[PDB]
Amino acid sequence: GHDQSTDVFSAEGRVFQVEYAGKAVDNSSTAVAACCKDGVVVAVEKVHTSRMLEKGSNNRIHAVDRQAGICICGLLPDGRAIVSRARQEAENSRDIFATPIRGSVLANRVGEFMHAYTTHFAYRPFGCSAIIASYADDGPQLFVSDPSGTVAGYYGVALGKAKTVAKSELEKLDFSSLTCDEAVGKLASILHEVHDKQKDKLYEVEVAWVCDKSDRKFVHVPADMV
Amino acid sequence: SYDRAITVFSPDGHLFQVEYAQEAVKKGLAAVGVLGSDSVVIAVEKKSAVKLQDSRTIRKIYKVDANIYLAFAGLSADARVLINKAQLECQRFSLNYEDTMDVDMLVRYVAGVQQKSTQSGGSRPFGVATVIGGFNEDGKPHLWKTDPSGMCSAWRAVAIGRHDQTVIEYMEKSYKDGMSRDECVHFAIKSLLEVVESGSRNIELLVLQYKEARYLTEEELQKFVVEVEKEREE
Amino acid sequence: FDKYITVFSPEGSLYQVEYAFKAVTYPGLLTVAIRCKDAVLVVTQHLIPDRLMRPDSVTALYEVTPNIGCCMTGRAPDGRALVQRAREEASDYQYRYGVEIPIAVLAKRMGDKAQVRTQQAGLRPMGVVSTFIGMDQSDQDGSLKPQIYTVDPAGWTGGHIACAAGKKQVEAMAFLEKRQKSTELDALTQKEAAMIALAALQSAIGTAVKAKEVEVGRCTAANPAFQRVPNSEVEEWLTAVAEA
Amino acid sequence: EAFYGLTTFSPSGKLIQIEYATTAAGKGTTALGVKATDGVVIAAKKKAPSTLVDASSIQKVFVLDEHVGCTYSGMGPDCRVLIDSARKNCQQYKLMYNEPIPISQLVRKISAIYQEFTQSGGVRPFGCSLLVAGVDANGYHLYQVDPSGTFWAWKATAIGTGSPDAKAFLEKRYTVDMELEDAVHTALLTLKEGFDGQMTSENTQVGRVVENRFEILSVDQLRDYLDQI
Amino acid sequence: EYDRGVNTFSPEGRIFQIEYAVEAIKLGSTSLGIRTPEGVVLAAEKRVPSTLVVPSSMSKIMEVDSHIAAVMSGMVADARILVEHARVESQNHRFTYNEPMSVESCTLATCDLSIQFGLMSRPFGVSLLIAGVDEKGPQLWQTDPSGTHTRYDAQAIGGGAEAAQSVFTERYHRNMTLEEGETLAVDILKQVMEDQLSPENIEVAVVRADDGKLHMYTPTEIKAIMSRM
Amino acid sequence: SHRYDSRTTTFSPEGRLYQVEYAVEAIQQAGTVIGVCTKDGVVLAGEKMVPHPLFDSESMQDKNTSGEKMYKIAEHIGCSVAGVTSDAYALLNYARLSALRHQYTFQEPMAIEDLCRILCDEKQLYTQYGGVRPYGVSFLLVGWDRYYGYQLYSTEPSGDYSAWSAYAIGQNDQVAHALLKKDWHESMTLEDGMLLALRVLGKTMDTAKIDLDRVEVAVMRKVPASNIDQLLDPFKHHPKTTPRFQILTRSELKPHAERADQAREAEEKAE
Amino acid sequence: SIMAYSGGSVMAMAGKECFVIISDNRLGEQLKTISTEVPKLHVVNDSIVYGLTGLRTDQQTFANKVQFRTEMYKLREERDITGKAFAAMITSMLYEARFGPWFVEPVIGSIDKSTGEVYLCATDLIGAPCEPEDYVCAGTAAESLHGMCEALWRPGMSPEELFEIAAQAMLSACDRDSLSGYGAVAMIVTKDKVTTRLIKGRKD
Amino acid sequence: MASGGSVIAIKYKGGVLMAADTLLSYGSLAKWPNIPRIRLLGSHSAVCATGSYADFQMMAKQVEDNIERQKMYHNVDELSPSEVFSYLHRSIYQKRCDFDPCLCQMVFIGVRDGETFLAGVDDVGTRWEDDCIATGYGAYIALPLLRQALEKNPDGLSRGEAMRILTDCLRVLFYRECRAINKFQVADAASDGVRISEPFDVETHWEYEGYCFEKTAIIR
Repeated sequence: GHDQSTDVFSAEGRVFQVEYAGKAVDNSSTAVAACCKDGVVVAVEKVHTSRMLEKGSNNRIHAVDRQAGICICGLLPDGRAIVSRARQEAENSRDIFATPIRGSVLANRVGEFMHAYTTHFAYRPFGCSAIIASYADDGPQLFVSDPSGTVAGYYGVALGKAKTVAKSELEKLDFSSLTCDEAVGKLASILHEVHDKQKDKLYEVEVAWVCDKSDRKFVHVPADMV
Repeated sequence: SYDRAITVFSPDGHLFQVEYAQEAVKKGLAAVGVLGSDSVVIAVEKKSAVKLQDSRTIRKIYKVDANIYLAFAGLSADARVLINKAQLECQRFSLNYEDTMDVDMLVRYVAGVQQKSTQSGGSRPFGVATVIGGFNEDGKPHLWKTDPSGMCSAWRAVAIGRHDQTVIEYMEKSYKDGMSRDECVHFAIKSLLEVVESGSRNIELLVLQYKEARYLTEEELQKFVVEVEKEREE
Repeated sequence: FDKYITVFSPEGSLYQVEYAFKAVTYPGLLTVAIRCKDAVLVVTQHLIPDRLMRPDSVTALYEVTPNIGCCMTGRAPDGRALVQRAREEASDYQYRYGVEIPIAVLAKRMGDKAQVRTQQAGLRPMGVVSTFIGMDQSDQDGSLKPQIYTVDPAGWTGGHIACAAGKKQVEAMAFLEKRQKSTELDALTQKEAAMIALAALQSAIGTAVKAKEVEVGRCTAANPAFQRVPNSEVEEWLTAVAEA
Repeated sequence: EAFYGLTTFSPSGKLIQIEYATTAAGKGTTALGVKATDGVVIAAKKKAPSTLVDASSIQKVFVLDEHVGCTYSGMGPDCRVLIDSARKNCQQYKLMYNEPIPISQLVRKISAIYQEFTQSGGVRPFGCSLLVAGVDANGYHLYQVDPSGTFWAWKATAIGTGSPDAKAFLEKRYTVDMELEDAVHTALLTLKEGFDGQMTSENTQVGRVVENRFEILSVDQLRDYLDQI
Repeated sequence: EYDRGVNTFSPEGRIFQIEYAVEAIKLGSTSLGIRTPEGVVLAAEKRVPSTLVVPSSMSKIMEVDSHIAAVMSGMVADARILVEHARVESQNHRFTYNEPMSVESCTLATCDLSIQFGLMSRPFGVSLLIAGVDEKGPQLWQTDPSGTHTRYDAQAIGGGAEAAQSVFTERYHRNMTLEEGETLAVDILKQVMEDQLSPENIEVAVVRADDGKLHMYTPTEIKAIMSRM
Repeated sequence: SHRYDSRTTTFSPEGRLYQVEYAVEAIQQAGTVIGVCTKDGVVLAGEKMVPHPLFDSESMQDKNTSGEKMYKIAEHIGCSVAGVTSDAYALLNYARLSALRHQYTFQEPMAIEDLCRILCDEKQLYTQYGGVRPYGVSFLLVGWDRYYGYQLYSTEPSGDYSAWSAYAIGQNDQVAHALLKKDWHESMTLEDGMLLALRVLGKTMDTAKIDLDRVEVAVMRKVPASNIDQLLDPFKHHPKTTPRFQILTRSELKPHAERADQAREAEEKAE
Repeated sequence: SIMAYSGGSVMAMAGKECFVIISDNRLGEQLKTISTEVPKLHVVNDSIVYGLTGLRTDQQTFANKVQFRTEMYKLREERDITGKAFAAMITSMLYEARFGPWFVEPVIGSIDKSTGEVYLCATDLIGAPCEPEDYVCAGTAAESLHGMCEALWRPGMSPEELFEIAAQAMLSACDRDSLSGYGAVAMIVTKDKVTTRLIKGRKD
Repeated sequence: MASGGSVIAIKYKGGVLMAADTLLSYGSLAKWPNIPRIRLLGSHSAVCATGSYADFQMMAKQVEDNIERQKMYHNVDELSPSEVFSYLHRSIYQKRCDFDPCLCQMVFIGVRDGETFLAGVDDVGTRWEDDCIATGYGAYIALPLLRQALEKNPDGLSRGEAMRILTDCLRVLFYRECRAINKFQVADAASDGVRISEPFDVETHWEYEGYCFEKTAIIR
């Protein structure tokens, strides 16, 4: 009975319903992201169940503002809830403060929102990690908010089922030197290596960036660079 | 507000909280209603007569409006609430419609409050059945029953509380239409004594005629208990 | 039945509050705070095992107001949430009274907030120990004295001369008690203090620390605003510890 | 958002959560109070977990208003809730009647808050007892309030850990003649009975009701009383 | 039985309280409905618990409006609630659009009240049949506790329903007269009732296509049906 | 959180409400209270708890408004409670406001039976709505109104209430009832009722003599009216007598307790 | 004016260990007299008496609110309210209604039963107190009553001397006010004794 | 109470032109003569208001945002001009229903796929579409002239003819509208989207012989 509600600590001060939501994210399709000096690139492997989807279906990458986006990893519907909240924060920043939301701020807001659903018996934690990619006045930034609401900045990041491998491949990259052009290639390449073929037979790799070439607008990358 | 769902269906279609309210009404004191030509008779069991309860007359048949009277079985305090609501409804009604409330209208209101409480989150059902009796403003007499499910029904005679169904089986056999006042009171006393022990200090009995409601004095009642207990030997 | 909700056990204890205290140590990080005659320091571990994580992005130190820092130790996002609440509390207070919230009041209000989570069911206590540091003006002379107030998940608020929270908070404390029998800690200098703090951290975690594995926050009578101490200066203290 | 009650009757008729809260409230450190002909004294141990706690910052005795004070045992932060409310009530009363709240009314107000947390939904009861000491038109007073919300006027008593023994020792030494110098002396002597280690003006706090006011002794004033025991 | 909250799905994709509310409708007295081009017929076993009951008072068929009738099975008091809402809705429709509500629109608005449970503690343990005549001619619908209406040509609800869906499958054609319908109705009730079918034991009504009005058969007129069989 | 709801307002399988049954158990643990309704007044005699020598008085200025067992609800209404004391004070305050709201609205004393219904409605509520526990309290109310004279009701945690000529709540109520049965009659003076109240109370708590320390007595009786201020409202009628709730000091009660030792000595002679 | 509609005047004055409070007796609707037997004094307890003036319905309503408050006070607190509390209370009540006021103007006299300190307090309709040492007053005849009390009142009068100047003042002033009169009722309040007196006045 | 004066607009073959002075006044006071009163909305539309600039600014922000967010958040085509105009009109109406009116008259232009759109909306939610539109004194002074140019060229105006007639009206507004300045911008909506011109002035004539001192003198 220690593990049925997120309002409860176990005897070791764990919150199991959060660890469990965590597992939802780890059993999900893989995402990676890299924060360069010219921008952020985020890529994610969409696993279809049907051969008959439209290309575009179940986008896991959403813009949240002109300069920021969120790639979701885990339960896509839960993520669209976060994406909606991120968008409300971004709008608020523009409407009240007349400034684009800084990325650290956006990720904090996202984290606070996710964390809130780990405190109260009536809601459950979200089953998704959000990767936030911003390029506002704070510069290129890449955060991840996990279901606990813990938020961390990264140079590069990998989530989902192939996360342990994808991290090994992301460690081979030189983040000080790497550019958004190169990264679209590398990050996509990485998701092709770590994809398991005999399990998940149907897959595209969705990529998005926000960078100096995109006029610091967060956008899917044209499907010529992939 | 606390709004958990208290009354819920169990697997075999049943609403346990309503079955258990009904169990609380089978533990309650008997009450009996009889409908004659020009009279309704409501009679109820009293708990006994310990030398300690106030020798000032406390009625266990309640007046709801001038024309309407209500006995109950089950939880006293639930009943008291229902009755207050019923009282207050009959006034609301006068006040809105000038006319006095038909009995059936009052009964339906009460039964709806009962039903409403089997479906409101936060609340258990009233554990109360009622017998309600009276005359409309047209000289027609009525007698109703509500149970805790909120179901009402008109009867020619009826019983509620302990051994309701023993008493109702009895009454099915005997009961004739178009009884007189005095045959009604007799029939009611007779019917109650199927389950109550003496007829001494443990029967209150109310007689309703168009525009006139009158409780038997303990003396008038005892002429009827002898006239009846002498007819039970045979 | 009592282990999972905020009711009393038969021994008169609140399990969920005790377990919230274990959430404080679970991460494995230690924090130490210490006041000297004209400053207060808080040192917390800052462990970035992931080579790819961006060190400047993760922190357990937070400005609450310009004159109050805090260090949260425990479940990080719960700390972040308390900080938000602190911030709100501090800002509502400035609006209502026209003055910056004194740190002992802020602590007290955050203890009230925690206490509530231990008495109203179905709210999870935040599994952190909050450590606010700041200066505090005295009514006699107007001089600023340094303060360290903790708040714990039960809502127990306290002022301290030095304090540790987190993993090995006991061996850190034991070290500072021991160093408090030698010296008088409120007559020290910001250097001698930081040395003690850092040495206590080192003793407890059984290792020598490098500068980038800690993060240090400070308020001083001279400059009362709460400031992250730059690494150059933490390196120099850590050098001063390994030597003497 | 939890609205069901946590404190409920049990088949013997007991309200067990309240017994447990009462257990919690006798696990504090000792506090005690002594009423005298011309005042009241309340006194508590401040047993600080470590020497690194700034003992100035630990408050076991509290002003609620100019004329009334309290101390407490059991869970500190629960008590902080009561004290905040009691302070408000003292002030609401002055705002209304422009006189100080009589202790009797104050304690009934506290009692009531405790009772709400024994019945209201979602909450557990308070795990602390209070002593409240004060002075009004009816004179000096000293009351104990428990988590049941029950309260008692006393001439002397003690709540917290060493309390059965502290009460026993107050029964002997208490006299209805007592003046306040002797009351303090007795209070401090009673603490000292069950005190592990030296008593200091650091690890003890003392409040007195004298004349028409309640005051927490300074460390200076308390040191003069602790040099005579 | 409070183990599973009321909004819970079973592993087969059914909401448990709905499946249970349905189970309660199989304990009910049999009711039935037959669409004909001349009109609709509703008939109900009254299932009175005593000869002492006044049978008009246990009315399993209810005027919703001049042109719509309903007949319940299951928890009668629950049915009174739905029919009150239907009545109100049908009348709001006349008010607002100065014309009689369609039968489907009415059934919808009665299901619109049955969705509401989490508001209502539980579902209504009631199935209605709602016969009526509007512009599209005679119609018969069924509400369930799900809130799912379903137009039918003939239907039963109640303990009867399974035995009565046998008989419809054999003897019901889309083209019968109102008298052959009355007859098939009453036949079915004779066969599935516990008691002996008598003119007070049942309730029969029709909404005639020609006038579009609803007639409740008196005991007399129900004998006139039993006559020819 | 719903897994931990104890479902206080549910029925149990025999149509019992367990929380109300167990509140009653809590009341049968409490200090006994006896009430005796004469025609010269009503008497409440209650068992106080054992008086530790360190108890103080609250030194209240009005001696008749409250004691340990007995409280005044209004000039004409007193009560005594058994059961969870703090619940009592919640209700008592409610009864006080109610009686004074009645007086606000009508400018006459509330009748005892209406005060009583109000009180018990407040209790019934908690047995039906709200998912919390019931008030674990039983009153004996007493008072005087022009409708019925001296009355004495008793309430239960279910919200039921009953009128009595005499009654007992608390510890050995069954035993005390049986003893009032035998010795109550319709034509008692106040002194006779005070005696009966003490003989029974002393018989239930198993004492040779009555232990003045462990007993409180209150009396509700009519006394001459003093503050007829008639120039101040000329048309207002002021009755010659008015009800008074009185709690007996230890001294006013000493005689009546001696006089009940003497009728406990003169009942062990026949044996 | 709404404050003058019902007519009536009240006045209280202090002496040595006593006060007098006095009202006229009239109740009007403007110039229509409805009753000549409506003294406006209320007795709270042995040591406090107050009078209200202003719209009669509000006098009634507010006096009833005051009697709820005071009787409740006395039960909760187990003592009599004192005039300072009493007046604070009133002031509080009137100020609750600051934005939609009770059209009354209370005049409170009280005497500490021990000391013999005497406390008078009159308030405006939103509850601003006026706690002079001499005399307070309110109502339709209030200008004239200040006239008279200024003139006649002196420190340290005894119950009797104080009664005479209260009555002469109330009557002289009421004889110049159309809306106040029909003689007066007066309560003289000492430590030991309350004395009420109905005083003969003009019938105009 | 910063307020903007007339706006005028006209459809030509190919597009729409809208023109306005760059001036905000405060009562009679000419306060800021360098205010870009025309504002682009989305990729195909522009809007300009007469009346309360503050209302305008809040309304135009609401609409700009709605447009941008609808498009950034859903993979949908930007709103057309009629759709934006619809939105703005319903927005303005809702405000008149709350007694919180947006106290401007606005002209709205837009082009998408060589379909052009020109409409006017007013504080109360009146709306209308025409081949020319004006607000403020534009509506009294310039509309008659613009209307006259569309009667005479029923085949549509060219851009040059349209700009010739717009300019004629600006000049007239300059002469007869008190709160005006001779500094204008003109938005041009066409296929390509909307451009706002740099501010420009029109030539004025003041040397009619009848304006001379001797003639206009009141006393000889």
